[PDB]
Amino acid sequence: APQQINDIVHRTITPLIEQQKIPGMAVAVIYQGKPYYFTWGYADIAKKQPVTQQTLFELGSVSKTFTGVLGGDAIARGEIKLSDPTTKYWPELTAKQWNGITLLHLATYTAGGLPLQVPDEVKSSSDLLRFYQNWQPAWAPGTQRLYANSSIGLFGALAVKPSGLSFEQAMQTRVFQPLKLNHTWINVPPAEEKNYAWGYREGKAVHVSPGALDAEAGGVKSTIEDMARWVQSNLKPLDINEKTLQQGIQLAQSRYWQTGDMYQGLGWEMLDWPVNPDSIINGSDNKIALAARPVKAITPPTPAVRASWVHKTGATGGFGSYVAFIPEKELGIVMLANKNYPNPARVDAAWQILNALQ
Repeated sequence: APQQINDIVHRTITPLIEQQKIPGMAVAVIYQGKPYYFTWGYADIAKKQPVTQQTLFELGSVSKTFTGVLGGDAIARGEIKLSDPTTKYWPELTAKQWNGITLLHLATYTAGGLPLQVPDEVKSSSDLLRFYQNWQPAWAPGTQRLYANSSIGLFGALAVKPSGLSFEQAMQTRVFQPLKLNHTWINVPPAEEKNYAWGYREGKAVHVSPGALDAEAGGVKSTIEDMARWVQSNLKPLDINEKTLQQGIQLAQSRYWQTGDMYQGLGWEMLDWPVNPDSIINGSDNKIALAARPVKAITPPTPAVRASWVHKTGATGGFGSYVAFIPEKELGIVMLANKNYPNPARVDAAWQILNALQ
């Protein structure tokens, strides 16, 4: 791995692992259409299994990027429009508050205060309906961003209705397979369990226990290799064979809303390049990325801006992920760890590395 990459990667990631006390970590640096991989520590501490390029990590909310891109491809197929009312794909949703709530709203956390989580109480088809019927908006549509799984998760479930496929099936056949993401899963099959890292919360081995719409909101598990390929795909969408998937990626990186220096895409979030690390570093915490924020509509949305920092953070109980890339430099990074550690740290480290390579 070229002197410039090797130097900066090892200088940056080692101290992080030590200070955050991460049991196992994998990293990919994408540099001019080539991935370079790095691994440290353990996927399973008790059985002394190392991290490899075949270790599966829980992506958590980095899964929203796949959801955003699958929705994007549904639009490009002319199956859905972001401008369509939610009501058109869930007619039972009759309550008056849903009238001007569009698929765009759902996809971008701007429906008017949909809650962060679907209640654990929700278990059936009709349970979930009651939940969305009885939800009471704090705000009119398209005025405030509140980060929410109940919002983009519903977008996920609806965006695949006209196909007739289940969400997992649509994701597998329209996104995973065409991009050769052969070790990326919503449900990990028994054959891959040996590669499935344990996450660590308070020194305890844990795996995520999905409730309603977690598949759509945070249920993807992937390897460092498939994640680099996913980053490559997002960096250069026009090199992609399947026409709608190519469009779908581009649509996921369009800028629909602005809040501060941040622009909301489908799943992805973007800033203008070059950026102030401090602008990103303090745009993620338990009270920053999970805050109510007024948005300005971008009228009409800017299509994918090559001069951007495109990124997403994600976590589960036992895991912590980060992905970032800059299309104009053919550069990006993925960071997968089996401990949920502080977002600012993740961004700090990603920043150090890509800045020096660019």
